[PDB]
Amino acid sequence: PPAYTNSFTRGVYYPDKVFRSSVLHSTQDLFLPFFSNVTWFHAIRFDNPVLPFNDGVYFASTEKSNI
Amino acid sequence: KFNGLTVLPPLLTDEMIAQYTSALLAGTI
Amino acid sequence: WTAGAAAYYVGYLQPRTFLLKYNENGTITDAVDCALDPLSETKCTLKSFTVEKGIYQTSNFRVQPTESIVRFPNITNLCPFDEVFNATRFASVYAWNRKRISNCVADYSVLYNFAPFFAFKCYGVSPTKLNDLCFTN
Amino acid sequence: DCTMYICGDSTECSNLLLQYGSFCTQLKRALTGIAVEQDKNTQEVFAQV
Amino acid sequence: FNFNGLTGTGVLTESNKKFLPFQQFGRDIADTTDAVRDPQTLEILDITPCSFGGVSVITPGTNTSNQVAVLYQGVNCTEVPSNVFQTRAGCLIGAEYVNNSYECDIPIGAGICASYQT
Amino acid sequence: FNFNGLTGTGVLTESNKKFLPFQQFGRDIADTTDAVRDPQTLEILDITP
Amino acid sequence: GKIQDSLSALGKLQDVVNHNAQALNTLVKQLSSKFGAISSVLNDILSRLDPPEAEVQIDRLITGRLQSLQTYVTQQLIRAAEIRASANLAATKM
Amino acid sequence: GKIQDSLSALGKLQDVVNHNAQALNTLVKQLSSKFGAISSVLNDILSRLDPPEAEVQIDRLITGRLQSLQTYVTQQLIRAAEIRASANLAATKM
Amino acid sequence: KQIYKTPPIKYFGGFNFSQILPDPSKPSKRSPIEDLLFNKV
Ligand SMILES: *[C@@H]1O[C@H](CO)[C@@H](O[C@@H]2O[C@H](CO)[C@@H](O)[C@H](O)[C@H]2NC(C)=O)[C@H](O)[C@H]1NC(C)=O
Ligand SMILES: *[C@@H]1O[C@H](CO)[C@@H](O[C@@H]2O[C@H](CO)[C@@H](O)[C@H](O)[C@H]2NC(C)=O)[C@H](O)[C@H]1NC(C)=O
Ligand SMILES: *[C@@H]1O[C@H](CO)[C@@H](O[C@@H]2O[C@H](CO)[C@@H](O)[C@H](O)[C@H]2NC(C)=O)[C@H](O)[C@H]1NC(C)=O
Ligand SMILES: *[C@@H]1O[C@H](CO)[C@@H](O[C@@H]2O[C@H](CO)[C@@H](O)[C@H](O)[C@H]2NC(C)=O)[C@H](O)[C@H]1NC(C)=O
Ligand SMILES: *[C@@H]1O[C@H](CO)[C@@H](O)[C@H](O)[C@H]1NC(C)=O
Ligand SMILES: *[C@@H]1O[C@H](CO)[C@@H](O)[C@H](O)[C@H]1NC(C)=O
Ligand SMILES: *[C@@H]1O[C@H](CO)[C@@H](O)[C@H](O)[C@H]1NC(C)=O
Ligand SMILES: *[C@@H]1O[C@H](CO)[C@@H](O)[C@H](O)[C@H]1NC(C)=O
Ligand SMILES: *[C@@H]1O[C@H](CO)[C@@H](O)[C@H](O)[C@H]1NC(C)=O
Repeated sequence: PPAYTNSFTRGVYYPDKVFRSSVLHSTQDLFLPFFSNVTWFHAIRFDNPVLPFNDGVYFASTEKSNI
Repeated sequence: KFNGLTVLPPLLTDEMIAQYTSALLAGTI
Repeated sequence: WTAGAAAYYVGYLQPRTFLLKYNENGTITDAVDCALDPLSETKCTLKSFTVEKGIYQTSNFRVQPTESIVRFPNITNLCPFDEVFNATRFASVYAWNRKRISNCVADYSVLYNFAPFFAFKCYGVSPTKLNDLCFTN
Repeated sequence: DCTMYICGDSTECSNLLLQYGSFCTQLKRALTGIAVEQDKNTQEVFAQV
Repeated sequence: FNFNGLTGTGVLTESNKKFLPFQQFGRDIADTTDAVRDPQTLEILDITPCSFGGVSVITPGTNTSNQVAVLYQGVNCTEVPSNVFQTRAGCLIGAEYVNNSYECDIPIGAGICASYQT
Repeated sequence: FNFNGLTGTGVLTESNKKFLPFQQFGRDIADTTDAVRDPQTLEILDITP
Repeated sequence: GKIQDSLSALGKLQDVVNHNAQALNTLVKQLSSKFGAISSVLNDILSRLDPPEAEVQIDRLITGRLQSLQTYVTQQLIRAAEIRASANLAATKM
Repeated sequence: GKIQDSLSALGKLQDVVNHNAQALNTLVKQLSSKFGAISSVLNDILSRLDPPEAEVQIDRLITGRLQSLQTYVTQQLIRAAEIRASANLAATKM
Repeated sequence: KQIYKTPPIKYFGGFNFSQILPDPSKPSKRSPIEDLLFNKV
């Protein structure tokens, strides 16, 4: 079964290797959309799926061990 | 209307303009 | 065999327009997604973070083609292309063979099943998009 | 509508039109500038009471 | 739609035009197709445009509020996709229309305005 | 000058800007290069006209 | 009372309507100009031609129609200055 | 004395500054446009292309940026007529 | 044609014009109101 989580303002990355001062820059690129539904997998019994890609992947994780 | 062309309405209707004109007439007379 | 407790969050990227705000030190502190609701779209249209009062002719709109019909020809025979592509003898180039093609349904599947095709050059059209146009003569 | 006048529906065109710098936005802004003044013209002639 | 070569988009409706048996489609003034004849059923159909117009956002400023209302210029409120009001200037969504009168605040057009009134 | 691909002309001077370790050069408002980082020595230099 | 007889004049008001109607009728008609393109309609090209070839064609139809918009907007600014000067005279007489 | 309180208005003066600043910011930004050429830099063209073809690519960029200058100068003339009409009104009131 | 100056006394039957006349204690010699006018643009 699936389990979703609202990602509020996540996955905003630096688009290019250019320094910019106090400037509002309007870019157009592959971004994860704001206030979206990311999928909250567990894979723990052991079941990790083979997911598509389709245009990039934002991948967050919260693990104090090394798994 | 046409291929991306549009006409916007005026802010003041022509009734409202008539009310400005009648006020100028009533003030003056 | 035995593990702990994993959990990972997967989301997918989409082509979007953002408005990023770089502060003095070159770091990003805030961003506005120009397709969310309406005030962030207005802030990305103005290229500002303060919007004073008034109507701001932001984007635009236009309903979308729901479904899709395709009323085409009636049917007819097939116009045999193998008359011109499989004749026993071709005329020489000084008196070249000419043929007008009458109305039919023109399957170009055939005409592809012939040869390794040393030259296949369309000019006003493209061969990948040949099965949708409908020429008169 | 600059995009609908030039391209017109097509979407392969939109990526090509984004090349021509901001020639598009400037146009829209000038046209709207002629939109704010036209209402002020009327207020100044009639709204004197 | 595609009518034997004519590629386009729009709403198909019963027409009242009369084509000459040899004509397939008609065009209007300004040279745009406005009627076709179905190749299969031989009936004349008008093509009307799919609704459109600009979209503007009315905002008091983020230092006052984050609410907003949207006016769809000469769009009927039934063909857009609370407070929905139909005016001769388009469809107004997100503001309630009252019969009182105040001083212009944020001009909406054709005699109407709006403000952050309690 | 040419800084790893950036071709231009101008006077090189010591800067006081701070680039993020992943950034090579900066641009000013109006989108023109105004500072670079020397690929060999890794120092930030302003470019004045 | 004689004023109505002289009316039942306003050519200066009809000219404003005519000038804008003519610019909008011309702006639309300029879309049927191959401008040096196989076809003058977009979709046909972008749908009866490959994806790298259609580039050239549409690029040829974009510059021409973009010039049309620049002509249109420049004239509206020059003509709006004239109606503005007239509105200033009317306000002064008022 | 109440006049200072109403000040401590001048939007008509800030608009003049804004309009010119916006035309100068746009004029510079229009240099980063390819206009359908292989690149937007007249040196890079040569670095990776022969003269016979580089003359064509540079001629496209020249035409595009020359159009930018014509747009800029035409608007300055139309806008200078408006400030001139304002200076005439101010001189008349003086 | 000529550059006129006011008399030292600067007392015109009461009317007090100090807010529109130049301020002698300034490098620029602007009036108090002119100083505000150049601080807004
Ligand atoms: C081109 O013509 C030849 C002969 O005119 C066709 O060969 C015939 O093919 C059928 C079915 O494959 C056989 O039953 C006949 O015996 C063949 N005839 C001969 C003389 O060999 C061939 O099929 C034609 N090709 C096309 C694409 O029409
Ligand atoms: C196209 O072919 C169809 C037959 O496949 C023709 O069909 C019939 O049309 C009449 C007239 O409306 C109907 O009453 C019949 O019911 C249809 N037949 C069937 C089986 O449905 C049609 O007229 C042809 N049209 C053209 C332009 O050729
Ligand atoms: C690239 O190599 C050069 C070798 O000359 C490095 O320059 C030296 O860097 C060390 C470390 O700070 C200094 O002590 C030397 O004085 C430098 N040499 C000279 C001639 O000034 C340079 O740092 C290297 N760059 C990178 C990014 O590794
Ligand atoms: C003219 O008006 C100014 C104020 O606009 C007067 O100057 C102020 O006078 C009050 C006392 O009445 C003082 O408290 C203020 O400090 C003064 N201001 C300054 C800047 O000095 C001035 O006295 C008036 N002139 C006359 C002749 O009455
Ligand atoms: C996320 O999922 C819930 C339930 O499936 C849905 O109500 C919500 O609209 C989704 N969020 C978005 C942004 O679509
Ligand atoms: C980052 O910016 C702050 C001011 O917002 C400044 O005090 C600080 O020194 C800056 N950091 C660096 C490394 O320059
Ligand atoms: C804007 O916000 C500031 C506080 O950050 C406040 O002092 C000011 O009154 C606000 N302006 C308006 C118009 O509300
Ligand atoms: C919108 O359509 C309805 C019928 O569905 C009609 O009653 C109404 O008058 C229309 N509104 C406008 C503004 O034309
Ligand atoms: C406003 O008054 C009209 C009659 O003039 C009435 O028909 C209408 O319902 C009123 N609107 C509201 C919101 O009460």
